[PDB]
Amino acid sequence: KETAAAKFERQHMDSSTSAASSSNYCNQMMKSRNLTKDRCKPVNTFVHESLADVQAVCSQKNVACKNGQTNCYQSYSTMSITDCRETGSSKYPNCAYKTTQANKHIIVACEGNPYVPVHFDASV
Ligand SMILES: Nc1c[nH]c(=O)[nH]c1=O
Repeated sequence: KETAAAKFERQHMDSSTSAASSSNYCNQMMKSRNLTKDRCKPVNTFVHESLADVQAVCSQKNVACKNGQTNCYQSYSTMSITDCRETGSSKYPNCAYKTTQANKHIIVACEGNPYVPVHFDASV
């Protein structure tokens, strides 16, 4: 039964590319990572850094989570990410996404032993 940490990796890690490959990046990735299985997940972010670098964020700048919990952390450096956002025209099961590359600080929630990312909270 997929752990929270594995789920974070599936939903949010893509070290294989350095930045939104193409205009159809999100279309392919949202599907291949099984984020369009039961619905069109409206919004999702992929991080293009090493797993080590992203895991390291859990020991970086402690900030409040959007839900009010205290276990969020913001990266000291900007990281290469891609946001995926469902287009107005998107209709399940043909989930359509706008692919946007950027370089931003990430905020993740971390839990467990080992203390690792289990939720992507925001980019800033
Ligand atoms: N706010 C967010 C929630 N979840 C994501 O994957 N990306 C975001 O930017």
